Amino acid sequence: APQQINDIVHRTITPLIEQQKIPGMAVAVIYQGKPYYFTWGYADIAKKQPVTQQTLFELGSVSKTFTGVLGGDAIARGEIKLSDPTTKYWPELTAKQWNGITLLHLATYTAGGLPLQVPDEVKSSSDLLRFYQNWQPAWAPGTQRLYANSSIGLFGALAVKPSGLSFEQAMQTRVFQPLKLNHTWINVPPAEEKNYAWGYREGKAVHVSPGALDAEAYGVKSTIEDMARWVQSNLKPLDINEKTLQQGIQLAQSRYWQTGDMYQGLGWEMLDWPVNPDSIINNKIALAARPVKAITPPTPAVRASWVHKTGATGGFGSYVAFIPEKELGIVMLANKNYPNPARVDAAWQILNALQ
Repeated sequence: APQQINDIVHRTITPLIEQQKIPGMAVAVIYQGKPYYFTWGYADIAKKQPVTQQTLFELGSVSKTFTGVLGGDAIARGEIKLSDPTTKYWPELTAKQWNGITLLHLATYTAGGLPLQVPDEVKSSSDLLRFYQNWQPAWAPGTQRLYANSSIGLFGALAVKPSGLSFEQAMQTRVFQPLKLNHTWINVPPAEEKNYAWGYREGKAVHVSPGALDAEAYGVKSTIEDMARWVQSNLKPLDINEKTLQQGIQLAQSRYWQTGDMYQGLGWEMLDWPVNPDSIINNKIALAARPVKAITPPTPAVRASWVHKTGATGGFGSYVAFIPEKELGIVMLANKNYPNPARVDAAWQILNALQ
């Protein structure tokens, strides 16, 4: 890397690793449309396997950015509309609380208080129907935002219904393959297991457990190289040859709702750039319910934004942020779930220095 990039990254990340006791970390900086990679420590402590540019990390809730873009691509294809009732794609969802709940509400966590987690007891398609049928909203649709796997997860599942494809096949064919993300997986193949980092929770090696709507909400594993490519694709969607994918990326960075200084996209969240970390900061909170104002109609992707998404699984902590107007971005992947504020601080320190 240019020494400036080398220096800010190492001087920021080394102390972070030390203070958070992170076993293994990979970082990519995207600078004027080129990636620079950095790696530290261990993918597998017991087997002494180092983190490399090929190591797979669990993305946790950064997976939702892929779901949002896949949804955008389905909109661009004319397969679904965000204004469509949920019941259009799930006619068995007959309970009257669903009247007025649209795909937009599911995608943006504004359906009226869908829970953070789909319960463990929910496995089958029958169990899932019963869960959503029995759910009672605290609020009218489109009044409050409550971050929820059960919300964008259902959006993901319904968005692919018209295609006839499984969610995984849709994601592979319509997003991973066109973008050449050849080492990004919803299910890690046996051939790739050599590269799959262990996550660490209280010193114990752990991988994410299967769950209902996992693929849609938190199911992606990827390398630092592919995630750099994902950030490039989201920085510069006009470089993408596939027309509906190009439009889908754009739709996912549209601003649909505002709360405080933040705007909700599809998966992606955005603030106006410039911004300081304390406002970006503003999972220690298990549940934060926030009133939202509708942006009517949605503002197309603003180039002067800090666009970002935090992710966690039991054993992993990921962070991605980019600023389109500066052609600048960062991906931080770690095999420990360490505090979100420390991620934003480090990312901002790096990006502010290169900006």
